[PDB]
Amino acid sequence: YQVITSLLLGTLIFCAVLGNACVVAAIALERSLQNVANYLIGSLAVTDLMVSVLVLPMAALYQVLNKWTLGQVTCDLFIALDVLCCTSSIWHLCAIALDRYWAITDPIDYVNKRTPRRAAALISLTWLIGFLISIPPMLGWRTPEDRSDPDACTISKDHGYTIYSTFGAFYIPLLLMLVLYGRIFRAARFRIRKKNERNAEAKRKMALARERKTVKTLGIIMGTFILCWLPFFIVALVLPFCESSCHMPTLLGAIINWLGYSNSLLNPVIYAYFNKDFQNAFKKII
Amino acid sequence: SIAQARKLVEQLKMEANIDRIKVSKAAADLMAYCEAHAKEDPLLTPVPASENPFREK
Amino acid sequence: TLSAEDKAAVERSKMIDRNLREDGEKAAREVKLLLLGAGESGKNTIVKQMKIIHEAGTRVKTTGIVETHFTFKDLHFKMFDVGAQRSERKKWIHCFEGVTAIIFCVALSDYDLVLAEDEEMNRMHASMKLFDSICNNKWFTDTSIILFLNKKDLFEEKIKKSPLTICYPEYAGSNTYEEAAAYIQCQFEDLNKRKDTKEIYTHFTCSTDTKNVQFVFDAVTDVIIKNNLKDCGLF
Amino acid sequence: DQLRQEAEQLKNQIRDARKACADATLSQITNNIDPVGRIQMRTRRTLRGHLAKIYAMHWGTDSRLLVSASQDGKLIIWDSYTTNKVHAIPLRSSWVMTCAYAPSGNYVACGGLDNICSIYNLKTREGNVRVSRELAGHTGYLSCCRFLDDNQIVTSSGDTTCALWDIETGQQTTTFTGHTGDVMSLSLAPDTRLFVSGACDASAKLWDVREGMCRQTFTGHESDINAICFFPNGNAFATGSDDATCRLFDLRADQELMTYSHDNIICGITSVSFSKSGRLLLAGYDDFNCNVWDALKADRAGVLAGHDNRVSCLGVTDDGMAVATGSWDSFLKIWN
Ligand SMILES: C/C=C\C/C=C\C/C=C/C/C=C/CCCC(=O)O[C@H](COC(=O)CCCCCCCCCCCCC)COP(=O)(O)O[C@H]1[C@H](O)[C@@H](O)[C@H](OP(=O)(O)O)[C@@H](O)[C@H]1O
Ligand SMILES: CC(C)CCC[C@@H](C)[C@H]1CC[C@H]2[C@@H]3CC=C4C[C@@H](OC(=O)CCC(=O)O)CC[C@]4(C)[C@H]3CC[C@]12C
Ligand SMILES: CC(C)CCC[C@@H](C)[C@H]1CC[C@H]2[C@@H]3CC=C4C[C@@H](OC(=O)CCC(=O)O)CC[C@]4(C)[C@H]3CC[C@]12C
Ligand SMILES: O=C1CC2(CCCC2)CC(=O)N1CCCCN1CCN(c2ncccn2)CC1
Repeated sequence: YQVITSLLLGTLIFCAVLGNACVVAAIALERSLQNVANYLIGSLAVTDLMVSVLVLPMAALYQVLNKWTLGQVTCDLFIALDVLCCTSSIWHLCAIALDRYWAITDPIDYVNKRTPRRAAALISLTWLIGFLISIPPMLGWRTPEDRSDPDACTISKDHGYTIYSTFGAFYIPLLLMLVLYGRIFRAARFRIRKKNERNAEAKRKMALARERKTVKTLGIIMGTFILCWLPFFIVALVLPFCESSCHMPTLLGAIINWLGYSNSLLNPVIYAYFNKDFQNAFKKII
Repeated sequence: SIAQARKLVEQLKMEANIDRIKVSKAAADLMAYCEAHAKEDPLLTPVPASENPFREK
Repeated sequence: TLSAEDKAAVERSKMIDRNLREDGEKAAREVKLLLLGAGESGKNTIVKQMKIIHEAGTRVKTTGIVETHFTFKDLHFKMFDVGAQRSERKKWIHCFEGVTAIIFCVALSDYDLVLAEDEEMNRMHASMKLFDSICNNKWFTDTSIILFLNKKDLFEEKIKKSPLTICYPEYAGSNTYEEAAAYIQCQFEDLNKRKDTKEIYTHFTCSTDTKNVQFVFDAVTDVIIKNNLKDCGLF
Repeated sequence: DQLRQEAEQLKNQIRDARKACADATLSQITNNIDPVGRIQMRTRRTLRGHLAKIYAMHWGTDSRLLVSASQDGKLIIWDSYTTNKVHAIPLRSSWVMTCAYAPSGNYVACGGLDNICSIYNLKTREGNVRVSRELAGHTGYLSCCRFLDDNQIVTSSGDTTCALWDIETGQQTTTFTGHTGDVMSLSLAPDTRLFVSGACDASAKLWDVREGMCRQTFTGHESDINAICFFPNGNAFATGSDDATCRLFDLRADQELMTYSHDNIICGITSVSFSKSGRLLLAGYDDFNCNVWDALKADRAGVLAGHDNRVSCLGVTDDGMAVATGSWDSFLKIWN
């Protein structure tokens, strides 16, 4: 029984690390993919690679064994690392959204004041937010109940820390991404909308095709983000405030946790394995 | 465009008045130059890396 | 390795590369526009209109390619006039692969006029052939064209005097500025075989001190925004 | 007028003369020659630092320093042994198609869509490269230029005319006319006395520098000629064209000797060059690759793949130790 889940988790962890490493290598060895947007996508791939090599094998070990036989200090370190890397992945999604928003709505900034320094600053702020969410449980906001059961590696369920982490890691990022991509959708629609009959019909068909394309792309991005992380953070916000009468199945909790972890697998697919530049670069490599 | 016709015909007759050798002799001279300098052609014969200045100093 | 001359050479190379990176960053902040058109197609009028108050942001006259650097709304444009390059275009057009846009200027008033090379060749037809050639090069698949239709007033006077049927025998309609101008604009628009990849921004050149540069800026910013949207996958 | 009539007669006569001299093709003569075999060239150096499509390069006579001209308004002097940028000359016009490095190494040339040949004095009292001279008079884009000596330079333009300039005086010493298309290439003879120019009329022309008149005309190509290079002997040359072929012509035989073309190549040639012995003809193509042909056999001896964009320029050192290929992907590659 544990063999099946072990091999499934191993396949997931191998696919995630392979995809993220391939994206990082393609950006590193290709000068074509060395702009600010591709730098942000590559940093997202690096973060997901860290999530796949430092968090997803230990998470799989905890899942198959149904117990954390690694120690309390290792448990705390690996919770801090998991929080840091997942928050960094989510805020890389937000940084990509913000860079896209500035590119679409500010061409003057895109031409004049947009440099790889901007990508470096966005990545630094992303990792800074990850650290600001990851460090508090190591220096406070911890309850003795987490140490009550040595055979577990659950995150801190402090109400203050629950609100802090769940909001500054997913919910504030979720509203930020929703607002930025809604504004980007408005800008894209404005740009798309703005014999003679045949030319007008062709223009209308092109406009509807572009509207469908932008709706599909934004749906892919936001739906991947939501269906990956929203159930997990809904659970992580509701459960600490519902001590009783809200028992959660172990299977459902594991499925939701690994749905959250699958964002690291899907991010290279959404942001790298879909645009034409990466596909051309990979074809030239292979 | 008649003034340029005289220049063109003069150029053509000047080109036709040159001395030409057989293609066999030209090919033989080309072969002789290729084989005489084949020993001194680093691209033809890969030079050892000891004296190759783009691989090892 | 550790010799003084080698260290000095490496330091000089590093300083040179830093200056190269600075120059490349500075040159990436400028919008490169390829100015094209016929001889008497209003290209000089457009050039003068752009460099009215904002210009340049023993040498020898070059006469090969003109550079016009002007700044509008904090955007730097370099416009390349290659009208004096009397040679084969396909041997140097690939040098302009990567310009933000091609500003193609045609005179509306040259529909009646014909080229001095031969009577049976309209100037408007020559401009149309040049536009068709440049809009469909392999080097300009994704490059948008800002189309300027210069000399609107002279064209209006000419169509008041002479009919437009001489330039377009297939054309049929009332002779007025609006209809004839729209017909010429549509004829130039229909030359775009790359309808999906590129767009043509048509403007009728006016005497206002800043509306032509405003149209160029709007077209360039639209091109940049649409290219960014294509990068994101929303266009 | 009636002149054209005898003109074509002369043409026919010329052809007949060539048909009189064509007894055994170069393929038949070199049939018994042992094949060169597969040529293994691996990228030794990768010169990085250009930020736009490189259109020209030229090796130095010391076989160590070269010059590369790119559309980022940059004329970079490269120390290929150490990949160290000796100089980075800012061009007054970023539209540069050609560059030449003087045989003495004191000067370097460039030119392009600006119809000017800029001569920069590399070696000066302050160690700073300045525009020593700006040669003007060409009415078309400067497609090629080659330093005849330290003071004279031969340049070819897009108004269908070459010109020998005296750099000190600053005006055209002689003008070579006769081409009916834009000269796109120009090769200097080893003895400095003659030079061949390939133009857009699918013809090459051998000119005498001192006399200033067309010695010979070679009409074998089907499309415009982009590249030209003397055989090291000086009695032959090779021309690459957009006909997807190179052609080896002979000065003494006044006719085409060999045709280097394969069915797998449909792209034009941007640059051709010979090895030190002349046995290898290295041609850069539009298919992103360089092909090394056996000059005596017309067989592809190798492929110098490795450039992301079109290989625009190519050159073999004077000692033949290495071949450098530039490309539109903003890199040079020293191969050896
Ligand atoms: C009912 C009516 C209507 C609805 C019904 C049907 C239609 C819609 C259904 C719902 C959609 C589901 C997902 C669709 C995805 C899809 O169609 O993908 C296309 C096909 O590519 C491949 O197949 C190839 C992709 C290969 C990916 C890698 C595979 C391996 C991944 C594992 C990694 C480890 C091993 C390498 C490619 O992309 P696309 O068509 O989706 O369109 C765009 C995409 O959405 C933008 O994101 C992208 O921008 P980016 O953000 O920079 O990436 C754009 O460039 C563009 O590609
Ligand atoms: C396995 C777990 C991680 C769940 C994964 C869910 C995704 C596979 C779903 C969630 C939201 C879906 C998207 C929601 C809405 C749209 C818009 C839709 O737009 C259209 O082109 C339809 C026509 C139109 O809008 O006019 C295309 C499908 C798409 C991208 C869907 C694609 C599939 C998505 C990304
Ligand atoms: C985003 C796309 C590519 C789909 C991603 C699929 C994953 C979200 C799936 C695939 C395999 C699944 C796993 C397969 C088996 C198990 C074992 C399962 O074990 C139990 O039933 C534990 C509870 C108990 O029985 O006591 C818990 C869920 C889990 C980890 C699953 C979690 C969700 C996973 C990782
Ligand atoms: O699988 C494990 C084992 C570890 C230790 C080794 C690897 C992980 C520890 C562990 O708890 N779990 C179960 C997962 C719980 C949820 N994860 C996802 C990320 N989370 C989050 N991200 C950002 C902000 C707030 N929360 C919290 C932790």
